[PDB]
Amino acid sequence: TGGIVELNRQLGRGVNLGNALEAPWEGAWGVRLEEGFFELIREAGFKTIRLPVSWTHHAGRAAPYTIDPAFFSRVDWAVTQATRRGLNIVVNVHHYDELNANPQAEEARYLSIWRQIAERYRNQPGSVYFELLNEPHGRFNDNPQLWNDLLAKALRVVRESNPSRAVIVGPVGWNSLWRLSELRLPDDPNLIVTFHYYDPLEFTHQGAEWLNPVPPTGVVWRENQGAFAAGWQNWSWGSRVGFVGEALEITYQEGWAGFYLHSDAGVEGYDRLAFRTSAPVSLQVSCRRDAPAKAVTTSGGVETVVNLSECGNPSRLTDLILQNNSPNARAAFRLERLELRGPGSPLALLTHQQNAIAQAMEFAQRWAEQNRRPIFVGQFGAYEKGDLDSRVRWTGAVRSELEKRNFSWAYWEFAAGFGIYDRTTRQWRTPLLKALVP
Repeated sequence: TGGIVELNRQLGRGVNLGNALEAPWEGAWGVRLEEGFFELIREAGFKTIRLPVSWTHHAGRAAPYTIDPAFFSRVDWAVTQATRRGLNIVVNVHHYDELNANPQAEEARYLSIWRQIAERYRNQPGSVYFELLNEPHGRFNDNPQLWNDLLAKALRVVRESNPSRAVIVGPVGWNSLWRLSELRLPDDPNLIVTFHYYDPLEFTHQGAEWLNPVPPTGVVWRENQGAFAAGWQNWSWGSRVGFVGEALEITYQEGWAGFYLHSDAGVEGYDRLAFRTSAPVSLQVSCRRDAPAKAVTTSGGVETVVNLSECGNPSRLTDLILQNNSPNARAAFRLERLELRGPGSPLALLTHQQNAIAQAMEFAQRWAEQNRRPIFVGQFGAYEKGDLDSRVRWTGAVRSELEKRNFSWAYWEFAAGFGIYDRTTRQWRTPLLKALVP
């Protein structure tokens, strides 16, 4: 055949049947599967269903951890409805609180679950894909090597009965592309690498009721909006930090407040930090956590440059802090420029939203090309609390960059809160669907 590259290409455009079998039981989170869903998805031009399945509530707590035959039968049914409509289907292990909380303790039960799944579907055609663990987090975030070791063990279990089926594997940080460099894979030739994409979280998860506190809404997304460079998260504290038009406004609202960008990936090869403020600002500059900061005072409209060796001297720059050098709050100012400099080409930390999407997909593609692995972006979507035009813009921009890079993908999700199909009106949410299938 064509190998794993062709299997990934055949994944093509896909959609998640979410809020369904990955809840503790089907319908617990609002979506019960129906046969007509598969037909609608096929008719809308998707080639693939991703089927999130949380198995732990359906398996014995004691060895041999047998999965409920009725639940297994429901997964059988979904596999059948996909296949009979000419769709691919990705079967995963999705939510698994116990495993993320204690990988070592829960390992045997998880591996038994995978052995049951792999043996049960061993004779399915190449249109059926396995996905070892959705979004590893918890202890896996603390020690990524736990996930590297576990995924290798689970892969060996799967390969005992499925010697060549495509197996989808992602990094920790909830399948964050920024943690790809911590992922380590065995030399198995039939692996597809996955990441999920929700940047910027302030927009895609605005109004998320599952968080405490609930993030604010009314966040708009536009290609030309200001943004931080891809992968630099706003970890600021004690401050109002935000783009207003072309300007990054910083209000230090308390003593020692900090403007703080953090990257899970980090960067190498820079030796200086350059920035410019609209007013003279007295700062503590730090580019390495728990390292000594350097005191600097800028002047309005005039660039200041600081050698990284003098404010923490990191080898891999992951944390960048401009801290209010004062026990009191400070009036708002504009950060007009912020860029890293080195022997090579500078890194502008301030950019625009569209370019941030492109930068993220370029980073993933560089990883995938270096490691010679195909890429499937198994989840991306913007929550319904955002205004629809912004969601359409974001969704189409993301899908476009994905396909420009020949990433296969699966939108989150078919129905419910990220949904593209309105089950009440029994109609597609047309502009969002068109963002995915133009």
